[PDB]
Amino acid sequence: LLREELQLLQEQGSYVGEVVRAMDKKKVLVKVHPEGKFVVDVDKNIDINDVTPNCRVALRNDSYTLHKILPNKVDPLVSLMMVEKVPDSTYEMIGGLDKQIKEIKEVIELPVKHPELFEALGIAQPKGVLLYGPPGTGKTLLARAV
Amino acid sequence: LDSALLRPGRIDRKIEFPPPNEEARLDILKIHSRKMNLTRGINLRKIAELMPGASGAEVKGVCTEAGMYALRERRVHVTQEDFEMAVAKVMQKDSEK
Amino acid sequence: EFLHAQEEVKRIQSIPLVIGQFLEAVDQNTAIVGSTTGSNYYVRILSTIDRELLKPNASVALHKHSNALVDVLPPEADSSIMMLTSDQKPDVMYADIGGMDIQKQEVREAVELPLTHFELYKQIGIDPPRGVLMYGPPG
Amino acid sequence: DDIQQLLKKINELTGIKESDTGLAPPALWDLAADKQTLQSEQPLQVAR
Amino acid sequence: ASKLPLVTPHTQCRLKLLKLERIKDYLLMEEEFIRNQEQMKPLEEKQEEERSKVDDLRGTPMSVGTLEEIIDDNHAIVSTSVGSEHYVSILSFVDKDLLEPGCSVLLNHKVHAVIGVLMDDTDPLVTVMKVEKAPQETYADIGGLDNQIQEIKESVELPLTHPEYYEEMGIKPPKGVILYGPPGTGKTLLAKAVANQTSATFLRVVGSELIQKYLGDGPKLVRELFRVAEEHAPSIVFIDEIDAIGTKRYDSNSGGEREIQRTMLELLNQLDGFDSRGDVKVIMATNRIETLDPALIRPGRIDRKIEFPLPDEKTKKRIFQIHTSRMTLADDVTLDDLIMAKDDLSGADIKAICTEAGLMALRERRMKVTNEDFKKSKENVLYK
Amino acid sequence: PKNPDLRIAQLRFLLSLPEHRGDAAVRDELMAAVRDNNMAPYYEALCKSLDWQIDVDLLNKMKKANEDELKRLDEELEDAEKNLGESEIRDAMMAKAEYLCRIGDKEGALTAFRKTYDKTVALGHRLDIVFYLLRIGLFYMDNDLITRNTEKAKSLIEEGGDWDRRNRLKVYQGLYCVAIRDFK
Ligand SMILES: Nc1ncnc2c1ncn2[C@@H]1O[C@H](COP(=O)(O)OP(=O)(O)OP(=O)(O)O)[C@@H](O)[C@H]1O
Ligand SMILES: Nc1ncnc2c1ncn2[C@@H]1O[C@H](COP(=O)(O)OP(=O)(O)OP(=O)(O)O)[C@@H](O)[C@H]1O
Ligand SMILES: Nc1ncnc2c1ncn2[C@@H]1O[C@H](COP(=O)(O)OP(=O)(O)O)[C@@H](O)[C@H]1O
Ligand SMILES: [Mg+2]
Repeated sequence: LLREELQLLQEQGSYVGEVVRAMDKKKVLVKVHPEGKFVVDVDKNIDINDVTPNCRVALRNDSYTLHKILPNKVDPLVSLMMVEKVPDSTYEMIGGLDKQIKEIKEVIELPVKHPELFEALGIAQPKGVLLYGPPGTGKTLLARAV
Repeated sequence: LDSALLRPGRIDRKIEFPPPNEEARLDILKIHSRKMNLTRGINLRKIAELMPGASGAEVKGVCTEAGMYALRERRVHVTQEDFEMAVAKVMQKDSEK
Repeated sequence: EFLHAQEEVKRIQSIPLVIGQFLEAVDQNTAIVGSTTGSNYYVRILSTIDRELLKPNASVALHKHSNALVDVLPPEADSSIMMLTSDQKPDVMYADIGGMDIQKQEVREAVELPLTHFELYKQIGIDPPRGVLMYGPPG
Repeated sequence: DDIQQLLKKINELTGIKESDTGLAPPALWDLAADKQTLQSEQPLQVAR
Repeated sequence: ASKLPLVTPHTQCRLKLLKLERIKDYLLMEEEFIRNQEQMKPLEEKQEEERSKVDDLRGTPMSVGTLEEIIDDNHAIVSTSVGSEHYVSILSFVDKDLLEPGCSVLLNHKVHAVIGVLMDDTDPLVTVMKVEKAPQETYADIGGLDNQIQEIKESVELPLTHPEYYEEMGIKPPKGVILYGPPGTGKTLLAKAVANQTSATFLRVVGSELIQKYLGDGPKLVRELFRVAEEHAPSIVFIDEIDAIGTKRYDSNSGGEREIQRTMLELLNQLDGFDSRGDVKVIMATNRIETLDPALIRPGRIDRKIEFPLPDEKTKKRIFQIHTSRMTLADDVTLDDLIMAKDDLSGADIKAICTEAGLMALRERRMKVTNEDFKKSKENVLYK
Repeated sequence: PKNPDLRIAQLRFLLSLPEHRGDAAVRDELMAAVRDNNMAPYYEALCKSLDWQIDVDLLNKMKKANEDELKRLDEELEDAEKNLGESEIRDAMMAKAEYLCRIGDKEGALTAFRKTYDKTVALGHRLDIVFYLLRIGLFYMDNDLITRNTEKAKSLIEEGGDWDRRNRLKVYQGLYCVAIRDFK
C-alpha cells in the first residue's frame, strides 16, 4: 500500500460540481464554481433517486464522468438566520409577561398541537399577530421563544 | 399605521406590552442576576424601587454594567452598592435628552 | 525496507507545490481543498502529514499538475505583515490627547484590560466585548 | 380499441419514443448519419 | 397520436364500424408493411444503433450554450458560458425549429458545434404569481348580493362555458371588469369564488407590489407579466388595490411620481395595445375609485363598472347565518340585537366578531358560545 | 419537599447511633414522621424504635392522604392533555414528583425526574431537578449516583454564569468532600 502511492499519485485532480436537476437517459445537469452548466452522465455506482437536486458532486475532468456525491452545503435559510443571528430565547428568561404568554399560546401554540380543536368549533384558525408597545419590552425574545 | 391594516377582519390579535411595574422590574433583575458573581445580602427590591419603570432593557443596562464597578475596583464578587452606583448613572442617561 | 520507502514518497513535493487551502475531508486520508487559482478540488493526501495540524485556515500545498495534498504551511499574510514595531509606532502619547477622560479610560476597559486581566472577566463572567465600533464627526 | 392500441404497438416499433431532453425524431436526422458525421465535424473548424 | 379526429357518432353506427375497420386497413395492410425491414437488410438494429451513432457523435462533455442569432445554412453565432462567442455549425439532429434568440442549447466540447437544444426550467416568478389550486367554497358562501354575481358570471364565466350565446348574437364579451366600494365588503371574496369556479389559468397581483426600486423594472415586470398571461391560454388576471400605486409614495423607488406615471403608461398600453391580445380577461378591485387615472377607466379598457354597497340589515342576518353555520350556537343569543350594533358594519365585522367570540369560548374551554361572548366581543372588535 | 429533608436524616442519626440518647429523637422524629404524609422511610426506623403497636390507622390516614394527591394527579393527567400546554402532565408532576420524592421512595422520584428532564428545553428546570437528585443522592448515600449528576450538573453551568447554580453547587461538592475524608 505504501509502494502503490508512488504510482497512483500520478493522476489528475477531480472537479467539484452542483446538480441542478437530472434528465432522461442517465444524465444530469451540473454547474461548476464560475464555469458553465454541463449535461454529463453518471457512473454505475450512483442511483438517480440518490442524486438529489441542489447537491454537490465529485466529477472527473477528462470525460466529465460522475464520481461521488459531495456531502452537503447549506440550506438557503440556515445561512440566512446565520447572517441575522437572532438572540435565541426561552420561557426561562421571560420577565413577568405571563398573561401575554397565555394570549400568544392561544393564537400560535394551539393551531399546531391541536388544529382539530378549532374544527370542534367550526371557526377558522388565526394567521396574524400584532405585538405593540415601547421598545425593550421583550417582543423579539417572545416571538423567538414561541 | 394603515387603516387597511386596521380592517377588523385583517388582524387576528393585538397584544400590548406595558413597561414593567415594581413587581416586574424585580424578576428581570432576578433572571438577569444569574450569571453574576454576587455578594450575600443585596436587597434587590430596593434596587427595583430605585428604577421608576424605564423598560426591560435598562435592567440589563444596569446589571451588566455593575460588574464593571467591581472589576474596576478589582473585586471577584459584585456588591449591592455597585448597583445603586449604577442606577444613578444609567438613569442619568434617562435624564439625558 | 519500510524506512526506505518512508522517505521516497516526498518527491512529489519538490518546489512547484500547489498553494491551496484546506476545507474539509470526506473520510480518512482523502480531502477537499480550494486552490488559490479560484476553483475547488477533491484531492488526495500525503500520508506523513500529521492530520492534527489541519483545519484552521493554514495554507496547504498542492502539486501543480496532479493536484493533491503535499505539505502543510505556516501562516502567511501579505496585507500589513505585523506592524514591524521599530519605526512603526506613530509616537503619540496618552498625554497628547487632552480632554478624553471618558473614552480613553473606556476603551482601556474594553480592549487591553481583558487582554491582560482575562481571569477577572472569566471569574466574574461578564462576557468581555468581541469587537468595538467608534465613530463621530471627523477630526 | 385493439386497433387504436395496435397503433401504439407498432408506433413503438417504429421509433418516435424516448421523450427527449432536446433531441430530434430518430428518422429526421439521417443526413448526418455516416457522411456528415465525419464530414461536418472532422474537417470542419470552429472559426471563432 | 393525433391520428384521426372523427370521434362524433355516439351510437352503433356502421360508419364507426367501417372507419375503425379502415384504420384496420391502414394497420393490417401496413403491419404487413412493417414486417419486412430487418428481414431484408438487418445491417444494424436502428432502435439503438443509429441512436448510439448520434450518441457517439455527441460527447459526454455537453456544454450549455445560448442562441443570439440564426443563419439558415446550419451554422450560427452562439454564446458561450464565458461570453466569448463562436461561429460554430449546427447538426442534423437539432430539429431546426425550437431555436429562438436566447434559447439554451447543447454544444460540443471540441468544436462547440450545435448538438442539441435544452428544455427551459422556466422562471420561479410564474409559479410565484400563479395560483395553483381552488381557494375556498363557491358563490353560495357569499350571500345577499345576488345581482353582480350575474354580472361577473356574465362577463367571465358565461363567455367561457357557453360560446354559443355570443355567436347567435354576433357579439363579443366585454373586456375589462372593475370592482369598487367600501373596504371589507367582499371584493377579494368574490374573486375567491371566481377562482373556485373557473378552469382557466388564474393570476393574481396586488397593486402595491407593482412598484420597484430600479428604473424601468416596473414596466418591464408589466411586459413580462402580460407575456406570461398570454403565453399560456385562456387566462384571468386579477389586480387588487390599484389605488396604492397612486396614493402611497415610498422612498425605495428612485424615480418619483414620474416613474409610477411611466409604469401607468406601460400598463395603459398593455390593456389596449394594437397587438392581438388574446383570451385574457382582466378583473380589478379597489376602494378609492376616484383617485386613479380615468384614461384607464374608459370603455374599451374597462367595460364593466361594479359597485358594492354596504350590506342592508336583511342581508346582514343572512351573513350571520353564513358565518354561524357550522358552529355550536347556544340558544342564549339573539342575532337581531347583533344586527343593529353598528349601523354600517361590514361583512368582515361579522366574521371577526364570530371568530373572536369563539376565542372567548376557547379561553374557558367550553363547546358552545354564549351571549356575553358576543357582548364583550363587540367591545373587543368594534370599540378601541 | 426536600428543603427540610436533611434535618430528617440528621435526626435519624440522632435516633440510631447514640444508644442512651434515643428518646427525644424518637419523639420529635415521630412528631415530624407521622405528619406531612411521610410513609416509607421509617418502617425500619420503627424497628430500631419501640413497638408503637397501633400505627395502623396512622398509616391508613396518610396512605389515604397520599392516595388523594395520587388520584388528583390522576385527575390532572387527562385534563392536561386535552388542550395541551408545555406537557402539563409532566408540568404538574414535575413539581409534585418532588412531593412523591419525599413521600414515596426514590423510584417514583426517578422515573418522573428522568421523565420530566426531557420536557424543559432550558436548564432552568433541569439543573434544579439534578440538584434534587443530588440531594436524594446524599440521603440514600448514593455515592455512585452523585458522580453522574455532578458531572451532568456541571455540564450545564458553562452556558451562562449561573452562580446561584455554581456557588450553591460548590456547597454540595464541599459537603461531599467533607463527607469523605478529603479535607484539602
Ligand atoms: N486632544 C485632541 N483632541 C481632539 N483633536 C486633537 C487633539 N490633539 C490634536 N488634535 C487634532 O485633531 C486631529 C485628529 O486627527 P485624527 O486623524 O484622529 O482625526 P479623526 O477624528 O480621525 O478625523 P478623520 O477621520 O477625518 O481623520 C489631528 O489632526 C490633530 O491636529
Ligand atoms: N357580503 C359578504 N358576505 C359574507 N362575507 C363577507 C362579505 N363581504 C366580506 N366578507 C368577508 O370579509 C372578508 C374580507 O372581504 P374582502 O377581502 O372581499 O374585502 P375587500 O373589499 O376585498 O377589501 P380590499 O379590497 O380593500 O382588500 C372576507 O374574508 C369575507 O369572508
Ligand atoms: N421578561 C423579560 N425577562 C428577561 N429579559 C427581558 C424581559 N423583557 C425584556 N428583556 C430584555 O430585553 C431584551 C429583548 O428585548 P425585546 O423587547 O425582545 O426586543 P425589541 O426591543 O426589539 O422588542 C433581552 O436581551 C432581555 O435581556
Ligand atoms: Mg379584500
